[PDB]
Amino acid sequence: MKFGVSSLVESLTSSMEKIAEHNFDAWEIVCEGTHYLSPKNIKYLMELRDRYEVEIVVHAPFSDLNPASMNERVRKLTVECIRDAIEGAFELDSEVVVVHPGYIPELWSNYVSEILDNNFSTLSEIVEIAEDYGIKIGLENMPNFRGVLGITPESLLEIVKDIDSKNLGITFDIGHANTAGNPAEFVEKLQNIGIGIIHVHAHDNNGYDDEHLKIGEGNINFIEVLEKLKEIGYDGVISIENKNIRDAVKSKEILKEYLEIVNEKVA
Amino acid sequence: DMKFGVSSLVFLPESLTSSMEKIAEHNFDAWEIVCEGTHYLSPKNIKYLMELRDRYEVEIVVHAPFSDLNPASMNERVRKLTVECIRDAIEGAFELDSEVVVVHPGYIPELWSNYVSEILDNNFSTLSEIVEIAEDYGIKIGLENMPNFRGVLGITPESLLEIVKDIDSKNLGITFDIGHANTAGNPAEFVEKLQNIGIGIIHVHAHDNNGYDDEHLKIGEGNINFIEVLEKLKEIGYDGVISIENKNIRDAVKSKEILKEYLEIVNEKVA
Ligand SMILES: [Mn+2]
Ligand SMILES: [Mn+2]
Ligand SMILES: [Mn+2]
Ligand SMILES: [Mn+2]
Repeated sequence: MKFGVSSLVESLTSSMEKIAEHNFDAWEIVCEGTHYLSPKNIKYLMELRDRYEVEIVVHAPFSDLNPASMNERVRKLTVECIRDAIEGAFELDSEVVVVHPGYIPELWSNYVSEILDNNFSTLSEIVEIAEDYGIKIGLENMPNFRGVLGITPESLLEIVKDIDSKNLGITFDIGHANTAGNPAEFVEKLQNIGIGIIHVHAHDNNGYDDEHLKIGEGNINFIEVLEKLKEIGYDGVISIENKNIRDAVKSKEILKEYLEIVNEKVA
Repeated sequence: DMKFGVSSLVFLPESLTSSMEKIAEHNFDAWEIVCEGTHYLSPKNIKYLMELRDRYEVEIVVHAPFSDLNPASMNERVRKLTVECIRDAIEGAFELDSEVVVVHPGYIPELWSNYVSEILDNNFSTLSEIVEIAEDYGIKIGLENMPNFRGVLGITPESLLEIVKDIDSKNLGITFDIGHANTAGNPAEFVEKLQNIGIGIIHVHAHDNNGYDDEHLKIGEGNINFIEVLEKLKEIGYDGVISIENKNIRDAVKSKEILKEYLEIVNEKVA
């Protein structure tokens, strides 16, 4: 069990050496904007992971991309952008790439079934690329918002369909799980999809909006959630997603305190 | 005088053939072809429409693709694909002898909530590129006001102005969507303000709702006062098409009769 930060906290050099001066076991680089996995950023990150020693997880680009689009060119562009992230991950010796499910476009709200086919198509094409590069894709459960796919474990199954691959699993977002139901009841079901939970996002909210609050500032029972993870022997990374560095560091300590309280129970 | 039209989506996602043969037997002055899915302006579709536009003496307006595209995107490739797709529509329009291509304002994604100014700049760049393409083809862009939805641009006239900025072009005006306006305010009061952007109102979408969702009901089923809207459109001398956007033909056809009836009444107000 290792703790990380999403660089989502702004430019890269501006955010990186400031994160590095703390004690996070892993960095989650989100492949967007100025943090994009360009050659320059790969080389910069490659040298940073040598001065220090940390694990890297990469978050694929997601913004203004729809894996589930009826527009074929939008789908093709989505695989192309996610290919950049997988390649960077490969170069970075990273082993996990986080990917978002798509959404139902307004024009095609009555054709949810065929929208799901689209997302499946794109995801297969992407998992195929992950297989070439020995990279695992963690499909991420989404916050409860109108039109978005993969809110529920059941809807995640409908995108995953019959994909049988040692390279497809789940990124468990605890915060998103709270907008849809009880975050502890997601663990069993998500672990039963593909290779199961291979990455975790940690943040808090009040069960309605994706607020990304500091741990404790919402109503998620994290103690209970850590229990379900320790139950399934989750050795991966718990990555923190907050609005600023200090809240993330406060989240770090608080969650490492709950891990203390968890492990002593097994006596 | 104002012409009445129907949008091709009253039949999406049917073939363009079945859609239009079904549309053809009703008596619309214009057809609005939305350049999406099976109705996309492909060589086969453009050639079919040309033949069909020679049998029926009708006017064609085209709606550019909008869906899953974002002209305001931080992602340059998404931005570029958006112009490529709109280029297709402008090119199809030109071959179809259309005067007007309808175009959508962009969207602010959650990730870039704190980049509004930069996002509008993006939408301005896209528009510039698209207007320039339009100028080469003798095509007019009708930038469409949007429904009242978090993150979407061009809901109000002043947000539309933030996309247009200083573009000085005989080829940029507004597509006035009445139903969208109703989700944001009084539809009749949009007319004056939209008429002041670029070359003014060059196309109109007519459909009804109860003031919150883009329901696309048939005229009368919501709470829009269409006499007022038509009254204000008359005052500005609007003589373009009024395009009905409904979910089915029967709604579209009855909307046509009700609006024609309302326009008759507006002419009586001139006493
Ligand atoms: Mn995510
Ligand atoms: Mn989130
Ligand atoms: Mn439209
Ligand atoms: Mn609409």
